[PDB]
Amino acid sequence: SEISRQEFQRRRQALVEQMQPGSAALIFAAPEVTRSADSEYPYRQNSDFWYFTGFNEPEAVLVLIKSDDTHNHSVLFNRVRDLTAEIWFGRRLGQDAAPEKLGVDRALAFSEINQQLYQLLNGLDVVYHAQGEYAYADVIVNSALEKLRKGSRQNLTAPATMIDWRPVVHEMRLFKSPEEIAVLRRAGEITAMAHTRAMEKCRPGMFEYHLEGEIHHEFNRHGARYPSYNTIVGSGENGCILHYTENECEMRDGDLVLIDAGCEYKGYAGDITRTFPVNGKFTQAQREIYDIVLESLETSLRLYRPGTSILEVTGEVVRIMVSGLVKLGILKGDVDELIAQNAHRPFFMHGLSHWLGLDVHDVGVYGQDRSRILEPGMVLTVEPGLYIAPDAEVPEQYRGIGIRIEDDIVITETGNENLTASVVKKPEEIEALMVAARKQ
Amino acid sequence: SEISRQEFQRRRQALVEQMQPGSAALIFAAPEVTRSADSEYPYRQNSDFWYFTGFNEPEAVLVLIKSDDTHNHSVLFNRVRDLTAEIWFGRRLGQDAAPEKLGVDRALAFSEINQQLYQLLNGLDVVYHAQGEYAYADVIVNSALEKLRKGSRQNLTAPATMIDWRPVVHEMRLFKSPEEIAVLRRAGEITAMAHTRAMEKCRPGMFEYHLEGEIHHEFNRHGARYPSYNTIVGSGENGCILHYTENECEMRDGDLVLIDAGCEYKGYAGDITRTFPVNGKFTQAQREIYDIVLESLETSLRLYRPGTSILEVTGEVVRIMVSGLVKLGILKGDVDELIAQNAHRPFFMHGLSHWLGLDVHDVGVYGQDRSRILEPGMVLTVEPGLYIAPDAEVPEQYRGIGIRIEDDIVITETGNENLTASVVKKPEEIEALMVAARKQ
Amino acid sequence: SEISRQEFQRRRQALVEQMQPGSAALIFAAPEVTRSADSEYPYRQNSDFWYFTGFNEPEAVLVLIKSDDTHNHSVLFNRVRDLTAEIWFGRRLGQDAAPEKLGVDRALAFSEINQQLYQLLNGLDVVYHAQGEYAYADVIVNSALEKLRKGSRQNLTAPATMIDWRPVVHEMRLFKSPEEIAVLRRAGEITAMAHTRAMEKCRPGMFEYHLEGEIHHEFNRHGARYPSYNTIVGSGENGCILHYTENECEMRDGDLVLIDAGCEYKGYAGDITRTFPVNGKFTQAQREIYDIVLESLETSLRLYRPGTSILEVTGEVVRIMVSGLVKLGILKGDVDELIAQNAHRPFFMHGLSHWLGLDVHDVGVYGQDRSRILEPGMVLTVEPGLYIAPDAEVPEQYRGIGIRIEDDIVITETGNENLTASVVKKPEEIEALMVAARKQ
Amino acid sequence: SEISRQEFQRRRQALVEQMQPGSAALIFAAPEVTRSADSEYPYRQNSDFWYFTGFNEPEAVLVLIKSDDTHNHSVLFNRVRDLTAEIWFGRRLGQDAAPEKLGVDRALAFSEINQQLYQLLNGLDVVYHAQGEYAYADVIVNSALEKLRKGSRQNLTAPATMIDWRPVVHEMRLFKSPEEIAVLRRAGEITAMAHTRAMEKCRPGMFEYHLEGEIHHEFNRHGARYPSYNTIVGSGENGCILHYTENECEMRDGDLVLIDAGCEYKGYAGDITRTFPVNGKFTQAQREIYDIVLESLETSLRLYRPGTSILEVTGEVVRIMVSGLVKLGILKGDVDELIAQNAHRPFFMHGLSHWLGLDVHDVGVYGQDRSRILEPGMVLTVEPGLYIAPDAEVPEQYRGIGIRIEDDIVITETGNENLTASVVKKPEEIEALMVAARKQ
Ligand SMILES: CC(C)C[C@H](N)C(=O)O
Ligand SMILES: CC(C)C[C@H](N)C(=O)O
Ligand SMILES: CC(C)C[C@H](N)C(=O)O
Ligand SMILES: CC(C)C[C@H](N)C(=O)O
Ligand SMILES: [Mg+2]
Ligand SMILES: [Mg+2]
Ligand SMILES: [Mg+2]
Ligand SMILES: [Mg+2]
Ligand SMILES: [Zn+2]
Ligand SMILES: [Zn+2]
Ligand SMILES: [Zn+2]
Ligand SMILES: [Zn+2]
Ligand SMILES: [Zn+2]
Ligand SMILES: [Zn+2]
Ligand SMILES: [Zn+2]
Ligand SMILES: [Zn+2]
Ligand SMILES: [Zn+2]
Ligand SMILES: [Zn+2]
Ligand SMILES: [Zn+2]
Ligand SMILES: [Zn+2]
Ligand SMILES: [Zn+2]
Ligand SMILES: [Zn+2]
Ligand SMILES: [Zn+2]
Ligand SMILES: [Zn+2]
Repeated sequence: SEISRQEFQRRRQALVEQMQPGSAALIFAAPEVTRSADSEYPYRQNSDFWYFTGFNEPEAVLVLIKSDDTHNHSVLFNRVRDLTAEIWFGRRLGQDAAPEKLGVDRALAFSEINQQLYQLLNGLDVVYHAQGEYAYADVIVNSALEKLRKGSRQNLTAPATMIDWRPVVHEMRLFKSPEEIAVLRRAGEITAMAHTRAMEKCRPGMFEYHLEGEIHHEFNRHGARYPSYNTIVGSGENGCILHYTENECEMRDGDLVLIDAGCEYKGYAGDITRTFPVNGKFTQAQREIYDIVLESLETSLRLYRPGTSILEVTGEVVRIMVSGLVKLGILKGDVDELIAQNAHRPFFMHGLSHWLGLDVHDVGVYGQDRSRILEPGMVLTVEPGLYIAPDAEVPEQYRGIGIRIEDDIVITETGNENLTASVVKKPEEIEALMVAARKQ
Repeated sequence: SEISRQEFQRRRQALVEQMQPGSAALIFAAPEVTRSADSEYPYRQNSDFWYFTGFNEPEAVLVLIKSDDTHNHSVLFNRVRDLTAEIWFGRRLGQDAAPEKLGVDRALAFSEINQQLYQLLNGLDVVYHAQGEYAYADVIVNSALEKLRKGSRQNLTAPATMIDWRPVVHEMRLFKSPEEIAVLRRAGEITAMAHTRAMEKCRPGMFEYHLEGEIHHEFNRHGARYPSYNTIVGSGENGCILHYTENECEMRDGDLVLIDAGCEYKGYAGDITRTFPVNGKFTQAQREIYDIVLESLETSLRLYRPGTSILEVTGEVVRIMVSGLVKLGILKGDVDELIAQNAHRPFFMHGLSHWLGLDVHDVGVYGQDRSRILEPGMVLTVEPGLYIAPDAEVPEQYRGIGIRIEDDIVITETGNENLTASVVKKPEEIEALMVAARKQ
Repeated sequence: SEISRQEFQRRRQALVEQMQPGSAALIFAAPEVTRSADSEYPYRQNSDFWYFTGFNEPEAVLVLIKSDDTHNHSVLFNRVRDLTAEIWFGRRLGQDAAPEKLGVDRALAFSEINQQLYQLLNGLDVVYHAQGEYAYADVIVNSALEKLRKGSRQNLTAPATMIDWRPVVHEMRLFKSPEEIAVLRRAGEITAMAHTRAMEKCRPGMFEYHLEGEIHHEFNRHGARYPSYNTIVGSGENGCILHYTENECEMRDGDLVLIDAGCEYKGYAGDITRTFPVNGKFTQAQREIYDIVLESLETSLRLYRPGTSILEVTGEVVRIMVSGLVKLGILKGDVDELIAQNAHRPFFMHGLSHWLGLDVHDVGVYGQDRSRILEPGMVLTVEPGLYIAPDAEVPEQYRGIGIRIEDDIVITETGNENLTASVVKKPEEIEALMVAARKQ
Repeated sequence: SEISRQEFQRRRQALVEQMQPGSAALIFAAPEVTRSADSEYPYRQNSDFWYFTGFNEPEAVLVLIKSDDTHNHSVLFNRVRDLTAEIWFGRRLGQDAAPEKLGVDRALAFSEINQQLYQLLNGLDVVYHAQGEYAYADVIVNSALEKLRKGSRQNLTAPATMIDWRPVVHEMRLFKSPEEIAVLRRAGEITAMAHTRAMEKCRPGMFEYHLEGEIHHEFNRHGARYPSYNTIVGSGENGCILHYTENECEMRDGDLVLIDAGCEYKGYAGDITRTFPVNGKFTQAQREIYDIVLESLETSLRLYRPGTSILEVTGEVVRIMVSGLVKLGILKGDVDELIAQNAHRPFFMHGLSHWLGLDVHDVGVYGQDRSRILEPGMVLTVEPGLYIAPDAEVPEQYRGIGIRIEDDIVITETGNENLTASVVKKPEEIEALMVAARKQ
């Protein structure tokens, strides 16, 4: 699955549709990012820039100019072609090929942006710019506007109104098209295959990072070169750290291992968590906590649909959690009082769900306490967890248990589609998978 | 292999030894680095900060204060412990454990650095600071010095002399200790095992990124989680791009594939290039170019020793290259004239060797044209290559061939030790390796 | 004459009237400005900040918040009272007295602006801010908006629309109220008295700066402590430099002296130029050039009225100039051709008129080539000049003559009122004034 | 009196003398400074830049390069000549005339400083730069050093040592040459004449600013166009504010007026305070406080000499003050206890003396509590004062009295020379001066 040329074109037109007439929108590319000295991290394009272009180079700027309700055009600034630079660091699109390749009307050299940008903004009323996103972008934009402000004698006028396009653009990104959903569907399968493989490879005495290695290899073999976030492999007490990425410990028989890992496929994030026994067999104490987290997830998967919210479903999860913890003697008291006191918070201290897309924690307005009414096309995670600290004042057997189980879903007309159910989460199915792998 | 507590202590003392009395050296940690939105790249500590500490957290500053030739102390600024932040993002050393853990005299909270740093610099004559390395560091240091400058009435005085410690520290890093050499020796083995595996896995119809996946998995399984640089897998014409990292093409029977890849093991870079046939059998035209690059490497490995230089060995390589290219009809004319005209430069447009250490292109002064006399303990690469452009005006059979063969060496008392010879480079040995793997 | 409390209130309401509902306007005070080391120049408030407040302190910010068409309020941030700081540097209004003194609803400490400003902007749709005016203001505003942008979990939202208020506010300042006109009327009288005195004091052998001293003393004695711009006293060839402020030369019998000087009275600029003979008697050559400049001025004073423009009146001046210069043999050819070739430009290289108000070169849109149709309440200068370079290829007697004659006017319903005609400009009246003074 | 070409040359050589070999010193000019919109304050050159050049333009940089103990040269960067810019804003030295005019070896265009400065610093070991003095200077210097640091392949090397020259240069400025002393002697006379005139002009019902006007006129008529600091005219309770510059009040019969005012003559500051009765006759209560301040001054003038300090003389002043205040019942108790408790500090809350030169509060190290041993050539003020607050709990008659009497002195071989004694300070002489003037 991929995003078509036509889709990128549709998105640009959808942005232009919302823009005032006599305006320009400026969308800047991500800078290259140093890892150490002269070596740089693998390039990751700005998600919003990528959303409108599918162009994976730095030093680029998309300019969408709306003259009126029927008349608009696009200008790309991008790196010029350079034989020496390209022999050394890799091929560049350049200006000639860009209009056709990316469906823009005009392409200019990024090295001329200071000489040309003010001319494109001259006489407009409004400029859409994400102020503070990148310092290099702010310098370029402020410099253009100052030229215009101070160029009265040259008959130049700056637009007096600057609008942040991020709210508009993030609202667009919040609702996935069919093409985006097909891509996220594949990201979900790829990620699921990685998680299955980790379960099948796990043995006592392997290190946490070994499962990371298996996962990343599986991502790569399906064409997802990079993870969407730094992989989490927390065995034992490390499972109680939500974004544990050290992955440095020997995995011990008797411990659980929590894997939070997701591929990046055509820019889109998969995001799965599976927790399972290092030795392939859950203990009673492990099952007792796992079953609460699993019921929370399964109930949420049943409930999520148009017209509810993350807040409303979270309320049900809290009830399931508080009830289960009371039955185990981890909480003491009346269930409804304990709920009213948020007595679950020492053990479940994060949200049930986040938006998912070009960013793993995706853009889009949640509303107060994530109360926004869900509609079809929204994509989100469902990730209940219980994390009992090594030093929690609870029965000894539950201490140092961290369990999270996470699926990715898209809201549909009648409910939701689960993108990540091809990896098992029922404990008996986990155990069968691991037994079968140990034979073979 | 690892770097000991004692070694980090020795390095600090070696820096202090060279410092003026009545001075302080400020070594700042790398910032965290955004990959996209709220997600960050895997943390990579500043190499120089790491060199003196082995401490892998951001928001940290090592302060070495020399009062006189016998009297000095160390202060660390680092992140305070925070239960919520650590539950979320991971464990922190904190102040209590730091003196013992890292062998410093005193540890303070980074959040108090603006309140405390000027007090440590008050009344000193000299401050060693790497100005321009990081903007956050410059703000902190300039702010401290301004307080002192303007604090005459509070009996404060700023040091008037600021010295860049990078030349001193990079000169130290240029000469590897026995411990560092043992670590780089292991990085070389790990990297070699990855390259062998790539050769054994390569088949026509696999993508360039699949060999990347195999390599990264092999790095990871030996405890080297990350590469030291972005892996290069250039098959066909992509082999003519020196830092080709797109790795996006289907590998075709008949093409060569050039793999430049290195692990990062305890901070230290492995760095190997092997070029080989995708189908396991070199053609005549491929052998003809390969043999020139291989003779260049083998001759350089024989020559490199104390008392020569990269420049001097490069001169021999150029002769080998120009002679081979004339025999193939790629160059025409007198060998010595062609050498004097640098007629090899369209086909070999980079240096034979770079320093290797905590950075893959390591710090340390090369001298003009890399003429510095080599001494024992210097670690460097040997990487001749020939890159014939798809459109070069040469016999058709050589067009679009990129070949590089690279080993990592340490200069010894009598010559050099090759750290990467455990992966094959003789063409018949490459072919036997790939045949054996294809059976199975 | 002064500006009333009620007037400042009317201006604020007039700004609020034009603002969108659910918006705030931020108007920042001028910074203190170093002259050398720890000494600062006399404080000059930002003209726009002054326009809305009449408040003459630094570290202050006026915030006008419009909730809707009937509901708005004002918040001032200003310096807190401080006995030690005030004993040392002077009295401060503080917070208690400010509401009553300046007619604002609320006053807060400037030292708390970062803790309070984001709370005032929370949930608004629009912020009016003069971006780039002052760096300290930009830091404060950007910092407030980032808090809001990133404060989703604390139920904070930034206004997405930022509008430059300078066009709106400068359009207001372009039209003077009756109160402003009475103040500028007094500034014109004060400035005129200074110019008369300079003419009466001038003798050969006095320095250019001596007339500056006389002028500044006269400004001061009527309560205008500072000039509105740096005083120009160009005798001889120095009269050909438009903003000659060195004022360092001995004034020589036989030379003319050009004085461009204006007081600052209650913030408003007077702006007069008178050129006259150092020895009290114009030569023939001096009269010949002077009469052209004087006819230009007198004709412009007759012409300026509602419905014409600076451009249209300039056209008449150019004709008068080109004709006069042709009669003297300074220009050669057909008058209408010479006009079409702008042949006057080597001798008259500036505009006839600029807006006048809180700035000597006042704010307000001119239109292309100063073609804006004049309306009642506009205040402007009328300043024709002829400047014949020492090395101009013209008859010897005209070389090194610089003459400018400038009056300040307000456009009325039927024409204009001259604010500066109480100082003489007819040459015979100049000569009589100087003769009478010499007796003284 | 003036500073000779030879003197500026001597100063430069004296700086070069102290510089390390293989070094360059960079001394930058002051920026132009906005007063409001497009109008700028009268230009004031950086004191240190002026000290070495006598050059009064912005956008200039003096570069002194020391190759070794006998070999050095000077390069000036300055504004290029421009007919249009000079016709508009005034004449420029340019490059051709600069070597001869300012005694430098070479002059280059400031517009080429980024292309040329790094070439001048290439291969040096040390750069002397006043870091943080001006932001534009820091940008230029850091930019030059980064080019060198990163220009290894172009055989460029940055100096690794940066030294602040301000301590060295301010130590030089602390000791005035005979030429400087003659200039300050004239500044003292000019300032004295202004103060005498203010006393002679003062009448009840005149405003504080009227005396300011008289003073500034007198400065100007002797060729000192500007004051060295903003003039202080505090009548009544305004005399209790140390840097009262509002000068806005009507001067009332019965009140004292305190005038702190100084000219700037050839860059050098005069600095005098005289306090006197508005009506020409001191009351008993006024005399009682005045006599304490006058004895303090007269005793200090007797005491100041080589080998004492400001601290040591201040101790005597404190004794005189505490004793006088006890006799008046303003302080109660034992004199020596009151001294030990610093009981004078509510009434005398500033230092007796500051260095005087190119800045009114001149550069140079004071030592702890101004304990530095005085040597010949040091120039300083002597300014005791007593300031009794309107609300001080003291006998009613002393409330709201501010008195300061200040002279400027140079330390000589045997004592001091008073530069400002040509204006009267004995009360009977003040009264006679004012009576004589009233007849006017
Ligand atoms: C940043 C958030 C949108 C997601 C995060 N997992 C939370 O629940 O708090
Ligand atoms: C940056 C250099 C030290 C290394 C690079 N491979 C070259 O030879 O040019
Ligand atoms: C800056 C302008 C408004 C005024 C200037 N005197 C000119 O005519 O060019
Ligand atoms: C700034 C100081 C050197 C001078 C000031 N008058 C004081 O005595 O405190
Ligand atoms: Mg346990
Ligand atoms: Mg071929
Ligand atoms: Mg003449
Ligand atoms: Mg009284
Ligand atoms: Zn069009
Ligand atoms: Zn997360
Ligand atoms: Zn997850
Ligand atoms: Zn998630
Ligand atoms: Zn010690
Ligand atoms: Zn490389
Ligand atoms: Zn390599
Ligand atoms: Zn290499
Ligand atoms: Zn209200
Ligand atoms: Zn002007
Ligand atoms: Zn004027
Ligand atoms: Zn004017
Ligand atoms: Zn020389
Ligand atoms: Zn002072
Ligand atoms: Zn003074
Ligand atoms: Zn003083």
